Formats: sequence, structure tokens, C-alpha cells
Amino acid sequence: AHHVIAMWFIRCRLPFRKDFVPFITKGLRSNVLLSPEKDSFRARSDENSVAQADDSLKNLHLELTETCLDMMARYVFSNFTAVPKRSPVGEFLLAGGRTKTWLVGNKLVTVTTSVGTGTRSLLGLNLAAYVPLLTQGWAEILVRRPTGNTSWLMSLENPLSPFSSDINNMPLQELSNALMAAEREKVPGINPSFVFLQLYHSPFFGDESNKPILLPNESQSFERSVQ
Amino acid sequence: LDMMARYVFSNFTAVPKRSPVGEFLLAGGRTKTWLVGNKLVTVTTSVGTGTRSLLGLNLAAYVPLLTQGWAEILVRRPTGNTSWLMSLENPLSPFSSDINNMPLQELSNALMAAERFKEHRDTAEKVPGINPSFVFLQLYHSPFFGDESNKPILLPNESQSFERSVQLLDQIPSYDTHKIAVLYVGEGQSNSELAILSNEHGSYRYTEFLTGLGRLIELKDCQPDKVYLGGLDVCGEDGQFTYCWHDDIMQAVFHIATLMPTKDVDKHRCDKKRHLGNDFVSIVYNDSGEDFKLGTIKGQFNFVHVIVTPLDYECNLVSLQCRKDMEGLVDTSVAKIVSDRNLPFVARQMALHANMASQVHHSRSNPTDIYPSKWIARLRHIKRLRQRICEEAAYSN
Amino acid sequence: MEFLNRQLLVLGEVNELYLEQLQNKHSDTTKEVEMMKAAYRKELEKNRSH
Amino acid sequence: MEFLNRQLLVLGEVNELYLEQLQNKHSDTTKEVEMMKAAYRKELEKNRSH
Amino acid sequence: KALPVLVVKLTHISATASMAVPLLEFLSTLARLPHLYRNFAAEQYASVFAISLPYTNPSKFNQYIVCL
Repeated sequence: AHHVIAMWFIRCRLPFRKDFVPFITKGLRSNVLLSPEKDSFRARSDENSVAQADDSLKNLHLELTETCLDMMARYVFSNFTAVPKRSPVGEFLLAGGRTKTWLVGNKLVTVTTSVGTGTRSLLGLNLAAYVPLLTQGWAEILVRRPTGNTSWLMSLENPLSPFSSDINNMPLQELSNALMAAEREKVPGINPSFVFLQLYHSPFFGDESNKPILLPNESQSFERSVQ
Repeated sequence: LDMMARYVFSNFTAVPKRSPVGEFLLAGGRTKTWLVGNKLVTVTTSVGTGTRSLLGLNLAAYVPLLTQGWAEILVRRPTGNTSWLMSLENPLSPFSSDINNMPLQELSNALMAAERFKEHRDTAEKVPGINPSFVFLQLYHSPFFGDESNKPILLPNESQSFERSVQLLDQIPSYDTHKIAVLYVGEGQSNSELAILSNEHGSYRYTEFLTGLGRLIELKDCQPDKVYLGGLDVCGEDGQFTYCWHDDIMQAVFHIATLMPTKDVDKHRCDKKRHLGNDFVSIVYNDSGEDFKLGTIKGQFNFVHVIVTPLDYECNLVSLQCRKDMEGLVDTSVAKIVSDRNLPFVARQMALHANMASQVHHSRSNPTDIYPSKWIARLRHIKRLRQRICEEAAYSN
Repeated sequence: MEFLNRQLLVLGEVNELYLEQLQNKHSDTTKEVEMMKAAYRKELEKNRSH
Repeated sequence: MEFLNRQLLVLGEVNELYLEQLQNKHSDTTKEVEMMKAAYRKELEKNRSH
Repeated sequence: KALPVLVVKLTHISATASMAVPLLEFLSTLARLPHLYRNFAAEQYASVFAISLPYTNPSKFNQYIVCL
């Protein structure tokens, strides 16, 4: 039944698609009500075995409901593929980049910021201490969700602070001359938590369960779990 | 907390500079704005905007396919705006896009699929462009929200009275704005309001004190929204130049009487008094050898004066005179003696702290006004906008 | 690639223009230097007249 | 073609950094102004003493 | 050279209204003199915030003090 719903929601004409979110959500909600439930996002746009059977049934109710809603949210407004592919310029910027992942509810937001690895290879590499500053505005945010991965290569549009950061001393004459002539928090690059906080930070929450959970970046286990 | 979340890992300015190519690609784009807590998450997506001319390029298909992943997410917050031009890595689905024609030329131009770059030259139900709610839902959607503290609220896109509200938020700066008067008092001018405003050039020590107040800004070439002019005319009614003092947290501008022209038409120098008399604080360069008295410039406001009395041997005596109601916030007993080389720092910063005290006092006597702390002014605007939406939605049900 | 070469020569010209301008950013001080000269002249004239 | 694209991207970032330096960096060659300040102040001390 | 020890010594001052304006004026003038704290370690900055945080309390301190 969920395969039928997903098939039709993804293939039915895009203008009608939003108006089916409330009907599907109300139907799913009514099913759960027989055993904060609503989440109609269009507003934003021995007998022990029996006990375990019931508990797993209620959990399965929610897993089906949550995956249906995630599919709906993913496809109500676009028909982009559930898998992203980083463009060659995206790899040029973010290969060897500085990355962090957060579990934000039942999704994995990941942010990767550009250390000047590709820039160094371009210049053939004092300039080496400034080539990460040259591309630190570029990043990628990648949301892993029950129904797929979405990602955008993003370039920060804000100029670096002329007061509280090093721009006025960047060797732009050498940097420009170098990359034109070439042919073919000490860590470089901004912390990905900058992008994450600028997008997702809220000074207050209804319950502690709402909070993002940072995946421990030094552990092999959680990295392998994302992989 | 918003400042900490903004500056902990970065030192990026509080105002985005949308690229020329970003403006080109996102002009007339499909835009929607959400309150997500006390933030306005705005997403805009591209409608194409004749990208064929930018790239100099099945002819009717590959350009719209290429553009419709381009977007901007702009988060207006109490402490400023952050934005990123965005470009989806997700290609259009061959199984679920329009069934008329699906060529693979998109993948053939994958390197150009993010051809928005920081600098460029851009020129010599059927509505196009992906819904900004795709970017929003993919970033922010999840079940089991905090029912009213966290649940996103879409600003009514149809009613212009809310786009006006967001435009007001963009006109509330992301930095405290201070306007500081600077007056020169010559010999015998200690009691003449007219003579003080009529000065066109001061002593040499006064001019060197001016040169230290900050950067000289040629007003003609300054954007009022970005460089705080405090009220000075861009077109030169108030002089070619003025001094301004910038910081991430605040922008102070100096209204310097001597830099403002004296026209024969202006009898009482009202072209100057309209600025100097409406400022909370004036640095009075008291070269008159006689105690300058607060209220000599008769106008309202002028709560605190930073009186700079030049002494002999390249030094100055800086003191504060303030109105009897301001005296609880500003300490008039200050007699900071400072050398000439550091006078335009000490008097400048005394003027800042006097102006902050004055702006707070003005709020106490004028509560309805926009808050002096522009971060709190933005936050109260965001709070008021959120509450207004709740009221109007309630009145709509 | 013809488009890329065209944008590259355009941005090379633009970069050279920015480079030339920053070779002579010093001229921005003359605006206040003139104020200093005027004040010094006025002081000298007033004292000499006195 | 890919090298040209990478070079154009990095050159664009260089140009944006040039633009933000140009609109934010102070004027250079301040020694002349320093010497003028010192000379004016010294002669002002002399004339004021007189 | 006195600053690294100085900022610590200011933390020992009790947060009182008579001291709020001088301490915050000192820290705000110091902040605008970047050549002085260029060699500040984490303990020095922690001293700076330890001095100024008590004064962020409108339940005790005047609104000007809190804004400053």
C-alpha cells in the first residue's frame, strides 16, 4: 500500500501533489488513532509475546507513517533523484574537505567545507597559508533521510569581516599571478558547524529530543554507520 | 546566543553580498520565507532568467534543466543575515520528470551545472522554477515538532504587508548605529550657538583630532544602507567628506560641523543643526579657553557632550557634561587627560559609551521606539512578526 | 570551452584592473591631507597676522 | 576544459577578494602624511611659542 | 606585559554597580586596541568574559550596564 502511495505521489502531476499531502496524512493519522502525531507539513507550505507484538506494531505504525511523510516531503515539490552526485567542481572544492554530521531528528545533516586542496593543486603548490581562505566560502550540505540523500554545493555570499579577520593582508597580487601563470581552528577552512548553526540553531526547544546530536567525528564506529 | 552561533567558527560580515551572477540567476525567482523559531529562513530558486545568454550557448530543454537546482537560502537572524548560493547535486529524475523529452545533455554539462561563481560578466500552475519549499522541506522537515516553539511558519507570500515587514527587518541594521556630533568652539564662541555652527575650519590640532576619528568617507560614494551616514546627504548637501568608525558590532558616524558647507541661504546653519542637534552626543572641541556649557546648542536631544579641552604640550582634557536625567547613566566627573595622538581614540570611545547610555535613556522616555540595541531591535521585530502571523491566522479561522 | 576562455579573458582584464587600482590606493588620503593643509595655513596666517 | 573551469572559479574568488579589499582597505604610503603632521605640529609649536 | 595578569586581577573584583561602568569601559576600550591582546591565551579571554558576564544581569544591573 505504501508502494502504491509512493508510486502515485511521485508520478502524479506536480500541481496536484501538495493537495494530497493532507489526505494521505489524515488517513495515516486515522490509522494510528486506532491503536505529536499530526505533522501535516502542507501547513508550512505466553502473553508476553503478544505484548511485544503490540509494542512492535505501534512502532511499525510510526515507521510506516514517518517514511510515508518523508517520501511526501521529498517529492511534493520536485522530482529530483534520491541520490546526489557531486559535480567535478564540487570535488575540486570539497575533496579532502572539513566535514561534520548531525542527527537532527531522524535525518543526518552533514556539512563539508572547502579546504583549499583543489586550489593548491591548481597553483601547483607564503601563498599556501592563504589558498584555503580563497575558497572557504564553498561548502556542501547533505541531508541523509529515510527516503534518500539531498545535497547542495553552496557558496557563502557574506564578505569576510574587514575588521575581525585577515583579508586586508591576503597576497592577492601573488595569488592571482600564480594561478594565471599556472597550467595543466588552526585547521584550514571554516568549521562546518558554521553552516549548520546558521541554518539549524535555535536558542530554545520544546523537548530535549528536538536537539541535533553531533556524530562523534573521531570514532570509526559512527563514521562506518553513516557509510 | 545568536551572536555566539554566528561568530564562534567564523568572522563573516553580518550582511551578504549577492554576486552579480547570483542576482542574474535569481532575479524574479521563486521565493518563500519561513519563521523557524526567531529566524526568517528565506529560500529563493531560479526561474532561468535567460541563462542561455550568460552561458553563451534539445535547445529549449538543457538550460531549464541546468538552472532549476540553483537556489539561495538566506537566514535573517537577530544578529544578521547569512546566505549561500546553492546548487543541487540531485539530477532530475528520468522516471518522473516531464515525459516529453529527457536528454542526457545535463550530465554532458555537469561541470557547468554550478557555473555560479563569485565574479562574472553577465551581459554585453505552469510557472517555472522549483518550489523553495523543496529546499526548505529537505533541510528542515521532520515529524514531531515543538508544537509552537519550533514549528515552521510560512510568511503569507500573497499579502504584501508581510513582505513589507521583512523589508523593515532588512532596514533594521545588524549592528548598533551611532551618530556622533563633532563641534569646534573658537575663541569667544563659548556661548555662541551660531558661531560654533558657522565654523568652516578649526585649529590644526582640531583637524588632526578629526583625522583620527575613523576612516574618511567621501559621502558621494557611500551607500546609505551599507555605510551608516546617520542622516547626511549622499549628494553633498553636508560636505564631500565625513568620518565614520566601523566595527562588526556597530557603526558610528561623525557629523562634523566644519566639514559641512555654509551656504549663504542657511542663516542659522540649520543645514548643520538638523544633524548636530538631533544627535544624542557631541564631541565639543573646546578651543575657546572657557568652560563650554551643555545646552548651548539649544536643540532637543543633545543629552551628553564629550568636551575636549586642548591643553598645552600636545595633550587634551576630555570630560562629560550631561542632562540632569542622564546623570544617572553618564559620569560627569570624568576628566580623562589624553595626548593628541590618542585623543581621537579616547574622545571617540567616550562618545560611543555616552551615546549608548543616551540611546538607552531615550528608550526609557520613548518606549515605542525601535530598540537601541539593533540585535534586540531585530529580535523584537521577528517576535512581533511571529505573533502577528499567529493573530492573523487566528482571525482567519 | 570557448565560453570558458571568454569568461577567463574577461575576468583576467577585471583582475588586472583591480590590481592596477590597488597599486595606487594611496591617493585616498589626499582628501584629509587637504584639510590638514588648510588648517595649517589658517593657523599660520592667523598667528602671523596676530 | 576542466582546468580552465577550475581556474575561472578560483579567479572569480580572487576577484571578489580584490573587490572587498578595494572597498575596505585603507590607503597606503602613510609616511608622507606622518612627516607632514610632525612638521606642521613642530612649526605650530614654534609659532605658538612666538 | 601587564595585561595577561591584569585581566585575571579584574576578575577578583566583585560585581557591583560602582564598578560596572569602569570595568566595561576598560574591556570595551581594550577590545578596540587589538595590538594589546594579540598574544592573549585562553585564560586571558576567559578572564575578560568572567569580568563582563556578571554585568549582563538586568535583575541587578542598570539597563545601560546590561546593554554595555
